[PDB]
Amino acid sequence: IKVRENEPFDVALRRFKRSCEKAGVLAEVRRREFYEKPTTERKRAKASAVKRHAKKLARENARRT
Amino acid sequence: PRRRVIGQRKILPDPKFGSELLAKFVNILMVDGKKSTAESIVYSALETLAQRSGKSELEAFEVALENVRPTVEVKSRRVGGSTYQVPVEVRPVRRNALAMRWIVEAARKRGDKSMALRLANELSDAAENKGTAVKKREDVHRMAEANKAFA
Amino acid sequence: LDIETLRALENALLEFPGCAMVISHDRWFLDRIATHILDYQDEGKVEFFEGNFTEYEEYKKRTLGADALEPKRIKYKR
Amino acid sequence: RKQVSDGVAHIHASFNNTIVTITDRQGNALGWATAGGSGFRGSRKSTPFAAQVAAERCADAVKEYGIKNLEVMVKGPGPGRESTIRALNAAGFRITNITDVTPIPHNGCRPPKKRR
RNA sequence: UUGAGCCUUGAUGUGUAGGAUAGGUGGGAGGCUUUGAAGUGUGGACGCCAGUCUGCAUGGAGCCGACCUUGAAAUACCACC
RNA sequence: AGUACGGCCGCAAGGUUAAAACUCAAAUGAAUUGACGGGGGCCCGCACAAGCGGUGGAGCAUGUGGUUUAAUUCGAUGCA
Ligand SMILES: [Mg+2]
Ligand SMILES: [Mg+2]
Repeated sequence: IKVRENEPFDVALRRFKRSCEKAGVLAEVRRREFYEKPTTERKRAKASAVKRHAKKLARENARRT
Repeated sequence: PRRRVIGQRKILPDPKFGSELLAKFVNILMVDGKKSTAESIVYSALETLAQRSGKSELEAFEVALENVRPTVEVKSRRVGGSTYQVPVEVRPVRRNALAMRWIVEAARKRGDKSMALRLANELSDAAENKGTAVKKREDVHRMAEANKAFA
Repeated sequence: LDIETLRALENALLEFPGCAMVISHDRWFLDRIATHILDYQDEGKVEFFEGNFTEYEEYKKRTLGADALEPKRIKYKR
Repeated sequence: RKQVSDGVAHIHASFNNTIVTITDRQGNALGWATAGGSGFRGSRKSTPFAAQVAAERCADAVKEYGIKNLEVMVKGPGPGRESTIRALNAAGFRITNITDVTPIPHNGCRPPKKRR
């Protein structure tokens, strides 16, 4: 959020502040989702994520580069 | 187009002046395959401009060209079902081509005398930042400035 | 004429098939209709410019001279 | 006049507009400019350029005050919430620091329904 | 905190020609400044942009009239203006 | 047709229990091959884009439709 420049920067990077959500939470609290769309959304969110790990787990792949 | 990178045709140098720059101009002014007519008009018009400018033959052509060749242009570049023209830069090769086409089109307008004079007038006005061609380059330059938001 | 009749005349001039030469001192009225500028200058030179007032000013800016002060505002009294 | 030395530049970046206000440190507005009212009314006022112009238009009309340093406060999700500090810096100002004062509720008022 | 008026104190008056921003008649002679300058450095204001008025600093005794070829004369006071 | 009628429950909205006449030769589940999507990915080509030149306006030529005719012989009817 706040950033101090010290003597020489010319380069103020608080756009590097993505550790704070800001954009991701402004884009989300800007609309009423549902009581249960987020429940469905998060279930979809990591039903896909676990599968991606169930693919990364299979690292013994064929097909000769 | 879709698949390849097409080749070039390398053009042939202008007879009277050993520059292929004027040869492409003759080709643009060409209509109906009548190249002898096209070169005859260009030679006569560029000669009667030499009496109106002072520069010999080719400098007085480039200083006209450099005035009407644009730098940026707007093209339809929709993304999300859009209807706005994104201003984009013009490659150096197209800059000469767009300049010649604008000069010839303006010369086919402004009907005053035979084609010899109409061409001769337009290059003289281009050489002094005044003609319809140099006005057209300003119209596209002004249409790109109005659209400078989109990049 | 007032602004209303001025606007009516400007519209009528725009919806004209023929051609017209209008002498005026109203820059705005001349700009809203003129397609060719015929402007007088000193030493009896009448510069002719094909285009409207926007592109006339743009041409002057393209080939301009460095100053901006016309008047002196001399006086009346004494 | 009043020769204020250290000012505060407030960037109100919305999805549809950008509003720039340079105040003093106590919140008294000196001048303001908007992307929409800076000749971009339409679909071009929601662009990072239109916010950059509004910052030039707002750096102008506060030159009467001789402001040297600027504490920048950004607020809102918007295209011009970054293309505005660059214009403020390019207008001779010395950006003292930058702060993102964007109101995030701690799960408070219910937002509107989404548009289908 | 203001608005209006009045009295004072300042500040101010680019035509052309003229040495250079010349308000009006003055009415008179030289005063001015040395109660520290004709200036240089500096800060603001006016600016018909030529420029003259200004708060300062060591240095502090020289700036204009008078001379006239301009319709007029030289901030060289207090004036009622 | 979880409808009507009758009970019971409810302030109501209605809930629950719960048919028949009549009518059809099916309705249905999963999966398959296609086709299609204002689904996604990749690729193409005068498909667009970049150009040049046309047609649609005018005269005439020619073919067609229609309409006329004693007959306007028959056939070809989106692209094809
Ligand atoms: Mg029931
Ligand atoms: Mg019942």
